[PDB]
Amino acid sequence: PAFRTFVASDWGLTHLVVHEQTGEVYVGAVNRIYKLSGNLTLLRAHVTGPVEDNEKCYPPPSVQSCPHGLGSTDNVNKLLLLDYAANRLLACGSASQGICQFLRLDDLFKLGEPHHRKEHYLSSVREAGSMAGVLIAGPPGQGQAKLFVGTPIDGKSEYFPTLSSRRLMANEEDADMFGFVYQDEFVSSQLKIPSDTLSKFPAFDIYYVYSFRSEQFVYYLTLQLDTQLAGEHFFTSKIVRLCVNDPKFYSYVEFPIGCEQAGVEYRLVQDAYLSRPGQALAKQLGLAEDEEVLFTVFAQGQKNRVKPPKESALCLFTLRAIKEKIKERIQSCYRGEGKLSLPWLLNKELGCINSPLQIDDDFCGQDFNQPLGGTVTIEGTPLFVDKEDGLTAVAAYDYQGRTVVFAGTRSGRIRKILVDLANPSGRPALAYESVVAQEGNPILRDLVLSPNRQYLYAMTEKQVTQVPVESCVQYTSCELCLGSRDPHCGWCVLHSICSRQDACERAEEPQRFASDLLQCVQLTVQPRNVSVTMSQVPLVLQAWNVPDLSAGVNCSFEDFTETESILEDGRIHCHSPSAREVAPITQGQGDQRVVKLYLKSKETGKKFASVDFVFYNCSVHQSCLACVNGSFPCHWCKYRHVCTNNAADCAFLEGRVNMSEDCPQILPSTHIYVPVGVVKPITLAARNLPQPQSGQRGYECLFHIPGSPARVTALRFNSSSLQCQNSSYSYEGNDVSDLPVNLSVVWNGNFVIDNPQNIQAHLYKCPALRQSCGLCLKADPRFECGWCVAERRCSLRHHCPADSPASWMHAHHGSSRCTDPKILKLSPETGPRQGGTRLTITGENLGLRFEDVRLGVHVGKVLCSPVESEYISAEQIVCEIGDASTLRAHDALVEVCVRDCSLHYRALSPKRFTFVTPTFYRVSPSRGPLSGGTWIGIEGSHLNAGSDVAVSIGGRPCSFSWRNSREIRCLTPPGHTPGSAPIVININRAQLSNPEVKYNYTEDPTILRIDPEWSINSGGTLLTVTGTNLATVREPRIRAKYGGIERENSCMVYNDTTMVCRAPSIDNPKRSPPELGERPDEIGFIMDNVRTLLVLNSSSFLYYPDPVLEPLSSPLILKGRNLLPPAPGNSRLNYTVLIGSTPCILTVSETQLLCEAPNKVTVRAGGFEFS
Ligand SMILES: *[C@@H]1O[C@H](CO)[C@@H](O[C@@H]2O[C@H](CO)[C@@H](O[C@@H]3O[C@H](CO[C@H]4O[C@H](CO[C@H]5O[C@H](CO)[C@@H](O)[C@H](O)[C@@H]5O)[C@@H](O)[C@H](O[C@H]5O[C@H](CO)[C@@H](O)[C@H](O)[C@@H]5O)[C@@H]4O)[C@@H](O)[C@H](O[C@H]4O[C@H](CO)[C@@H](O)[C@H](O)[C@@H]4O)[C@@H]3O)[C@H](O)[C@H]2NC(C)=O)[C@H](O)[C@H]1NC(C)=O
Ligand SMILES: *[C@@H]1O[C@H](CO)[C@@H](O[C@@H]2O[C@H](CO)[C@@H](O[C@@H]3O[C@H](CO[C@H]4O[C@H](CO[C@H]5O[C@H](CO)[C@@H](O)[C@H](O)[C@@H]5O)[C@@H](O)[C@H](O[C@H]5O[C@H](CO)[C@@H](O)[C@H](O)[C@@H]5O)[C@@H]4O)[C@@H](O)[C@H](O[C@H]4O[C@H](CO)[C@@H](O)[C@H](O)[C@@H]4O)[C@@H]3O)[C@H](O)[C@H]2NC(C)=O)[C@H](O)[C@H]1NC(C)=O
Ligand SMILES: *[C@H]1O[C@H](CO)[C@@H](O[C@@H]2O[C@H](CO)[C@@H](O[C@@H]3O[C@H](CO[C@H]4O[C@H](CO[C@H]5O[C@H](CO)[C@@H](O)[C@H](O)[C@@H]5O)[C@@H](O)[C@H](O[C@H]5O[C@H](CO)[C@@H](O)[C@H](O)[C@@H]5O)[C@@H]4O)[C@@H](O)[C@H](O[C@H]4O[C@H](CO)[C@@H](O)[C@H](O)[C@@H]4O)[C@@H]3O)[C@H](O)[C@H]2NC(C)=O)[C@H](O)[C@H]1NC(C)=O
Ligand SMILES: *[C@@H]1O[C@H](CO)[C@@H](O[C@@H]2O[C@H](CO)[C@@H](O[C@@H]3O[C@H](CO[C@H]4O[C@H](CO)[C@@H](O)[C@H](O[C@H]5O[C@H](CO)[C@@H](O)[C@H](O)[C@@H]5O)[C@@H]4O)[C@@H](O)[C@H](O[C@H]4O[C@H](CO)[C@@H](O)[C@H](O)[C@@H]4O)[C@@H]3O)[C@H](O)[C@H]2NC(C)=O)[C@H](O)[C@H]1NC(C)=O
Ligand SMILES: *[C@@H]1O[C@H](CO)[C@@H](O[C@@H]2O[C@H](CO)[C@@H](O[C@@H]3O[C@H](CO[C@H]4O[C@H](CO)[C@@H](O)[C@H](O[C@H]5O[C@H](CO)[C@@H](O)[C@H](O)[C@@H]5O)[C@@H]4O)[C@@H](O)[C@H](O[C@H]4O[C@H](CO)[C@@H](O)[C@H](O)[C@@H]4O)[C@@H]3O)[C@H](O)[C@H]2NC(C)=O)[C@H](O)[C@H]1NC(C)=O
Ligand SMILES: *[C@@H]1O[C@H](CO)[C@@H](O[C@@H]2O[C@H](CO)[C@@H](O[C@@H]3O[C@H](CO)[C@@H](O)[C@H](O[C@H]4O[C@H](CO)[C@@H](O)[C@H](O)[C@@H]4O)[C@@H]3O)[C@H](O)[C@H]2NC(C)=O)[C@H](O)[C@H]1NC(C)=O
Ligand SMILES: *[C@@H]1O[C@H](CO)[C@@H](O[C@@H]2O[C@H](CO)[C@@H](O[C@@H]3O[C@H](CO)[C@@H](O)[C@H](O[C@H]4O[C@H](CO)[C@@H](O)[C@H](O)[C@@H]4O)[C@@H]3O)[C@H](O)[C@H]2NC(C)=O)[C@H](O)[C@H]1NC(C)=O
Ligand SMILES: *[C@@H]1O[C@H](CO)[C@@H](O[C@@H]2O[C@H](CO)[C@@H](O[C@@H]3O[C@H](CO)[C@@H](O)[C@H](O)[C@@H]3O)[C@H](O)[C@H]2NC(C)=O)[C@H](O)[C@H]1NC(C)=O
Ligand SMILES: *[C@@H]1O[C@H](CO)[C@@H](O)[C@H](O)[C@H]1NC(C)=O
Repeated sequence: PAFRTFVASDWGLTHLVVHEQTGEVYVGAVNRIYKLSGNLTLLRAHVTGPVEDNEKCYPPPSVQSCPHGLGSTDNVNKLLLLDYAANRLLACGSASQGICQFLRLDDLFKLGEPHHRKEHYLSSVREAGSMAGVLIAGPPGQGQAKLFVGTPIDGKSEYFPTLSSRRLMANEEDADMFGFVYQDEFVSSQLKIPSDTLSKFPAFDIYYVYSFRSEQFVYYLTLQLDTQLAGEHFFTSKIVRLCVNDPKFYSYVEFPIGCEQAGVEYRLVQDAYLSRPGQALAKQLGLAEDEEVLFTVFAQGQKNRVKPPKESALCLFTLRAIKEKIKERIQSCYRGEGKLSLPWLLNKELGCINSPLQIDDDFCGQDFNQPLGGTVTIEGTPLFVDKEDGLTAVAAYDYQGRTVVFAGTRSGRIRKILVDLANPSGRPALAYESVVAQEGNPILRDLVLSPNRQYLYAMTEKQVTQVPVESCVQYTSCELCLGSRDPHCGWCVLHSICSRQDACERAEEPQRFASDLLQCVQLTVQPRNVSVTMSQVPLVLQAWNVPDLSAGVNCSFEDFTETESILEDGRIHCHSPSAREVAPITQGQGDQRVVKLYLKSKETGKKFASVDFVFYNCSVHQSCLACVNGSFPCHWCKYRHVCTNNAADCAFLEGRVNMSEDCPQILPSTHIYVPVGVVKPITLAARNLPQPQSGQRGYECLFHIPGSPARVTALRFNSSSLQCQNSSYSYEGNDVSDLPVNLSVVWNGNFVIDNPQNIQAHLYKCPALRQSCGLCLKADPRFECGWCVAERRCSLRHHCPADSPASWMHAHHGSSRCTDPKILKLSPETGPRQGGTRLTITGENLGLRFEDVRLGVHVGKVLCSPVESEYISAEQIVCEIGDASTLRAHDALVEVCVRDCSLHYRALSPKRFTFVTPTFYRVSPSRGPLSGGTWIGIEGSHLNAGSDVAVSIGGRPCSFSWRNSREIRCLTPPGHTPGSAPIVININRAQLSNPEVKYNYTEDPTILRIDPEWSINSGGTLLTVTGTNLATVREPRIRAKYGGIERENSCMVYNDTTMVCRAPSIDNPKRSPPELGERPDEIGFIMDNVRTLLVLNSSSFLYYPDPVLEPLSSPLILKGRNLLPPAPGNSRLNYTVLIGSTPCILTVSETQLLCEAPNKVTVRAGGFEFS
């Protein structure tokens, strides 16, 4: 399927609304207002735009001449409101001091556009969506239609009211339009900004986000400025209310609003949506049917209303609960308690006047204690929190009780949330996510469900998108359908599709529609496994949770065949396909084919229920073991040497194998030893070896040697023993002494007998791997291979002459001392005098038992105790050296005495082991942060000695890296308390100290300010960073996370407080920063192990896009977009235009580059380059 869509050809869009009768969609935009069909085809386009004008001008040029220069500017649709009563559309713009338009409902015919009087002007403000309001009407002749409307003011306090109650006459040409409901010289149905409050706080302003009529009132969710929170701008999100029938404006109330999630504040409204909850949420939230509810979206903190944070939270307010907070607050001021507390309105705080009254929800305000504020900020019930992708918009609706919530994202995605706090579940769960403008066009607050409530029109900066509330057809299986949980979806069993109740034909009937996973179709077949050779087999089918199929059913194994079935009891009876049909499937897939046997219903003609059905083919098994000891019923024919399902297909009666133990198989004996180049027979045992029959040859042994494969014919003595005949074997290499070889026993040329234990023949050569007595007697007693004195080499008795009765020596049981031990080399060459070192000696002709080498090892005089486990016989001894403090020598040769220190049986090391006492004198940072993670460089002498090393700062262990004669490098642990700390290094049994060389733990550095608060996509600009203890980190660097990519860059420390840093590149071909600017996912600094500095919560650092540049005595002029960003303060890019190597003196402008040239051209700005 494809998502129905309307694209914004030229400009940005601002507002959308749906006509409750027609389903026509009206769309407010900059310079345009469109009418669209339900499926988003363009129906009519109104030009409202580019108008010659100027914001500074009061009454706009039409009425009076203005001395300020005029220019063609864009007219932003600020507001849009459906007036069904007068068959039209209020289409309120800007850029004319905010004059309002009336477009006729069905053709967009301008009925009127009043702009003579001062009330016809709404606000200079050119910002979209900072305005809102509601249209409310009575019948013609009675109290006429009124408009309640909030807008920002931009400091034009005396020109416009922020909130107003205005008149809507039936004639659009009538001059009375947008006049106040009741005007007096004392009090008018409007609320102005006081001049005193603008003098005190310079640019205070009220931005109106959402607005709705409820019962008899009118609410507004608003954003205001710092007035008890001159300084900087911080915003407070509040609710406002009025009685509809209060011309005096005395009912005004104003409570701060937000919500908290695990100690994180969310105080900035982005959107809201009044709705119903339906039976579900209502009940367990404790409400009556017609009781209302308010879904909202808030961003984290109270910072940057112009560009809020990603961190966003969807909260909830029951209107009964806000009504109680307002009633509770009024029944409180009418007790005379405290002040009114409304900073921006009343600068000098007037007091609450006590009085006896019946305080009701019907209370519409009175003369004294007047317009009043709120102290207790109203907290909301949180539902879902996005941390990587900011929520932007919301809607909700009642579906068959269950409450579905819709949530726009900064990405251009919509979430479909069942709110389940009042529902059984642990917390409200996301059901589904969907895509609109994937590239990252944010969704806008104006997000309306259709009248039929089948779709949801989702608006972006650049496109409207008809997203269906229900799209269950994406669900392929009963198990996934009812698994998604998004409540519109059910499994329409007989159609085998997923959709709503009203879409499944005959759903009302028994078992025809499934709503809980337990209703899903469950199927089983009695003969699950059927052989390829069988045909038309009777199968019984048990199925549960299925409607009456007396309509008829067919069995289809897949889209290959289809057999008719008859019904009896609670079971279905159909037949397997014919052999003629079965094999066309199984051909190719060999061993077996699992196939999804369906049921095709006669009523629908769609497959719905399935099972795993197995088609097994015995024949493809090419050994007895696979055939019988497999998973299936298969018979093996000893004599034909073929696997098949039919007993009769076997050679004859006494050659059928049905049991795995009766297989023709080779049994193991104690290992098959085969010397190279020696004539030997190889007797084998086995079981049930076949008597070769008519036209069948005898047995052979085939040896799979990569060098040479030998074919030797054999004799089968009985059903249980074989023997390959006298022959010699070889391999070409002399590289490995012991080579195990795969052997296959064949008869009649190609019939290979089964080898389960996979018995091998070991071809051994008397050593091509061992030129030392110790190595030979080390190897198997099986080989018979032994060491022969005279030759100075090792071979069997067979291959070595007996000149003496004891000239050939073999390790009898290992009780064989071995001559002329030799040491090749030993590791650690140096060691500490205290000992404890593990000496690692590697020789060639050592002793064959441990208990003879133990006590034999010595380092000069020093007794060395050898280790059992780490000792590899006659190749290697691992030995632990004892205390060498008392030794006079500085270095000594190593000695091994095999068992006795006999004159021929002693070895002495070619180079000698050295004793030292390592010392240290300096550390190369002597200071570091308390969190630790500092790269320490301990300088000294003999530091590479011994085996183990352990460095302890304050008793706590250092993470070791590498060791040297002169240096030890390790990474510091966290310190307990800041200040001087002892450094203890222990090498084996030597523990060396120095109280003159200490390590000073410092208080963790802090980051305060980065100065410019921005950079470009490729980075590379200077950043003037300030903080504390910055000299205590030697190599600090900046870190930034943009999208799925993390990047780093260098810093240069100057003071303990100052640092210059080069901004990190975020160059991503997936995302590019917008012209407006964008915060990174994360920004911080890498400073050792101080991890709180890796991620900066309070940071407002922005990233702008890299410059766009156009290629091919008079000066150089280089044109292009994005040359200068809208940045705070002075701070701009240090551009340098160069020619081969020579820089020029240039003046930089927003679209052009004014270099100067005397007549290969490169432009640089930070880490950016272009030609
Ligand atoms: C269940 O599975 C079985 C087995 O997997 C399968 O039966 C196979 O059916 C296909 C037909 O599509 C056969 O494949 C074709 O074979 C053509 C020639 O067959 C000759 O060679 C056979 C192979 O001998 C090998 O196997 C034996 C024993 O393991 C081994 O000792 C040998 O060394 C050798 O490797 C041989 O079995 C066969 O003799 C059969 O037929 C006679 C007469 O009916 C019967 O008496 C025997 O008992 C025996 O069953 C015969 O001599 C060949 O033309 C063709 O090859 C061409 O096409 C391919 C692919 O395009 C090209 O790559 C190639 O270059 C050729 O141009 C093709 O391979 C296959 O031989 C059957 N398998 C067997 C064991 O016979 C069925 O799908 C399933 N059974 C059912 C009932 O559905
Ligand atoms: C051809 O088929 C055969 C036979 O089916 C198959 O044989 C396997 O051989 C390996 C050896 O390589 C066996 O591994 C051994 O396991 C020994 C313990 O066996 C007991 O426990 C088994 C596992 O118990 C779990 O699973 C079962 C069933 O799922 C469950 O009931 C239990 O609760 C538990 O979760 C169990 O399978 C087994 O029961 C078998 O035998 C009985 C009696 O015949 C029969 O009733 C069952 O039907 C079933 O076949 C039994 O209860 C373990 O002790 C052993 O290690 C020792 O023995 C060796 C040799 O004696 C010593 O050298 C060694 O030092 C140890 O002392 C070994 O690890 C494996 O269990 C066999 N598998 C089966 C299914 O029987 C081959 O794999 C097949 N070969 C080929 C080439 O296809
Ligand atoms: C440790 O070392 C560091 C430096 O390594 C040091 O930090 C600087 O210290 C020096 C003095 O030693 C200060 O420089 C003085 O600035 C005086 C005027 O200040 C104005 O101009 C500043 C510099 O402009 C440069 O940088 C900007 C931005 O990068 C750039 O656009 C320009 O092109 C230009 O190159 C400017 O930063 C500063 O703005 C500060 O103040 C505002 C508002 O209060 C604040 O919001 C900012 O955050 C910012 O801090 C301001 O506009 C100037 O008069 C003075 O010149 C005298 O001294 C020189 C040399 O001794 C004499 O030759 C001359 O006759 C003058 O008497 C000098 O240039 C600089 O302000 C510090 N930097 C910062 C960021 O604070 C630490 O102080 C050192 N610690 C010590 C000394 O213990
Ligand atoms: C291929 O397709 C076939 C479909 O027919 C599948 O065969 C079925 O396998 C399952 C197990 O894999 C069997 O369930 C078991 O049933 C036994 C009781 O068996 C007795 O009753 C059977 C039905 O009433 C009957 O068919 C049996 O008779 C057979 O055996 C005789 C003698 O060998 C033979 O002559 C006949 O021809 C029959 O073949 C027999 O009297 C039951 O004891 C099992 O429970 C045990 O195991 C479980 C799990 O470990 C354990 O929890 C219990 O405690 C208990 O120990 C088990 O339920 C089923 O009976 C088979 N159906 C038939 C018709 O034989 C087969 O699975 C498919 N093959 C593969 C590889 O998938
Ligand atoms: C281990 O590491 C710690 C931390 O690095 C060391 O402590 C630091 O010592 C340095 C020496 O280089 C100090 O700098 C000097 O500060 C003194 C005056 O110190 C006073 O002022 C400080 C800054 O305003 C202030 O932080 C101090 O207060 C601390 O102590 C109290 C009480 O214990 C505590 O309650 C506080 O919380 C503070 O922690 C203190 O009142 C000054 O004389 C020096 O000035 C010289 O240099 C300047 C500039 O060049 C020059 O103009 C002058 O003429 C003069 O020559 C110098 O600034 C630093 O303040 C200490 N930092 C911390 C965090 O304590 C500690 O010494 C190390 N141990 C060892 C054994 O070396
Ligand atoms: C404007 O939007 C409207 C709806 O808001 C829309 O017109 C509708 O199109 C649908 C199909 O997209 C039509 O619904 C049909 O109703 C008839 C019964 O009269 C059925 O026969 C149709 O069934 C067919 O289609 C099924 C699903 O694809 C098939 O399974 C089946 O085999 C049939 O072929 C179908 O349910 C309907 O006619 C109108 N709606 C109304 C109220 O008339 C249209 O897409 C948009 N039009 C424009 C000009 O933009
Ligand atoms: C449920 O199962 C039943 C029985 O298993 C099954 O009945 C089948 O119906 C089709 C007709 O749709 C029969 O096929 C016909 O057979 C004649 C010969 O007698 C053929 O000449 C025809 O084949 C032509 O048409 C085909 C399809 O267009 C072409 O592929 C082909 O090239 C020919 O031109 C004709 O289709 C078939 O014989 C029976 N099946 C059996 C096993 O007899 C039916 O499909 C199912 N019932 C229902 C109501 O769906
Ligand atoms: C000597 O014989 C050995 C053992 O028989 C051979 O090594 C291994 O042979 C087995 C066959 O039993 C291979 O195992 C296979 O594994 C896959 C797993 O995906 C499985 O699907 C197959 O059914 C099969 O069991 C295994 O690949 C193979 N080992 C290696 C490393 O390839 C060996 O090939 C023989 N030596 C020589 C030199 O041929
Ligand atoms: C060869 O084998 C036969 C029979 O096993 C035996 O008599 C003879 O000793 C063997 N010959 C040699 C040279 O090993």
